[PDB]
Amino acid sequence: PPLKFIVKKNPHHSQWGDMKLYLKLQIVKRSLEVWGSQEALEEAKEVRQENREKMKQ
DNA sequence: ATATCGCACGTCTATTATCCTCAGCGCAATCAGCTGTGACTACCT
Repeated sequence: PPLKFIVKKNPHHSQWGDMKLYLKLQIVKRSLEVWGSQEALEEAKEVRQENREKMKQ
C-alpha cells in the first residue's frame, strides 16, 4: 500500500521547511519487504559505500 | 548720548525600530556499465 506522510513545517527558521515526515514503523516494514531482510539491507549499504569509495578513488 | 528690547542669524545635539551569512527537498549534472563500427594486432595448433 502507498505510504502516507505529514507535511510539517521545520522547527527551524521559515527558510525552507514544510518537510515530509513518514512513520518509522511503516518505513522499516517497507524496507524489509523490498530488501527481504535487515542483513540484506546492511550488505547493500556496505557495498554502496564501498562503491562510493571506489568511484572517488 | 548710552545702555536695553525686538528681531534676526546661525549652530550643537538629539525622548527613542537597519542590512548581513546558515538550513531539506526536488529537478538536473554526473558516472559506471554495456554495446555498436571500423581496422589492427596478434597467437595457437
